[PDB]
Amino acid sequence: MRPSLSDYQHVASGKVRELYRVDDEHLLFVATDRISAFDFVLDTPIPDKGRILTAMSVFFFGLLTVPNHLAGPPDDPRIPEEVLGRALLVRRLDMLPVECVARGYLTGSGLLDYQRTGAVCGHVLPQGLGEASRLDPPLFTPATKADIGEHDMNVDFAAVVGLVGAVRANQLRDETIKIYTRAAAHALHKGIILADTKFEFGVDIEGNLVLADEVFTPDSSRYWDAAHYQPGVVQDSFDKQFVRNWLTGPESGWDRASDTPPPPLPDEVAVATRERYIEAYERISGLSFSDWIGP
Ligand SMILES: N#Cc1c(N)ncnc1-c1cnn(Cc2ccc(F)c(F)c2)c1
Repeated sequence: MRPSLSDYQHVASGKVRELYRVDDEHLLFVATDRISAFDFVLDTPIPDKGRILTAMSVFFFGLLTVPNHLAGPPDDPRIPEEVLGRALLVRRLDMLPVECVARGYLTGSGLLDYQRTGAVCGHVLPQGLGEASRLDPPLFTPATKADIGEHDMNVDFAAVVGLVGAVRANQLRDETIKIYTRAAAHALHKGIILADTKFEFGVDIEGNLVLADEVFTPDSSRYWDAAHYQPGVVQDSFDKQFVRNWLTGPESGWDRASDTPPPPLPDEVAVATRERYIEAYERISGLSFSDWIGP
């Protein structure tokens, strides 16, 4: 019999994830079905989103050769029935206070920083780049978390050194670019561009660097359709563009500039969005989501 979630202590919540204490050395990492758009957590959950993204993350952990925080199988008996398929048993680490970001393409705050200063996180880039420009090699563009409502703050390598030490900072940079490069090449082979990605790392008892949280999900990474990649314009979000289009379209009744909470999504948009998550997962993993564990 699986334990109840209420047997564990809630220790953290994010926009679309939760974290629980299992015992002194283990946590339960939980993905929810909530979806964020335009910095709002939407009223409408996406069915199976937590399970699909957990399946995605498990696939990528398996693809990468680096140490990670997984501490048991996806069906580990310590996982409650209620979150089965969308929760992982992980080992407790001393987390490093750095959002480790790799960018293979120039968009978002990376693009904005470049347009303002000609540089991103200390990297002075060539002139003449623009929206969705390819970056070669990929850039380590670290960030720090700010207050609850605020976006992460982009910082340079010196700031990372100041946070975790000189040798550790080099390690974070090197590993972030190495595993991004591997995952991005794999995804592109399958027809999906991973334009960028965000990791957190922790340290175990022996001082080893360990990859944590969720990895290479559409929440942690921008997924683009490679078949429609067109430098110079904003790329469609592989997973969220239906949601985005409806909210900012003539049927929502919502003004994005209002900064007021957006309305609930049409059921049809939520179902279509679920289909996009499954498509992305099955294309990248080569597996069937129908085989992924659930309640
Ligand atoms: N993963 C992991 C982990 C670990 N293996 N050992 C120690 N601490 C962490 C840990 C602590 N915070 N976070 C970020 C995070 C995740 C999920 C949430 F819901 C959330 F609010 C905040 C990760």
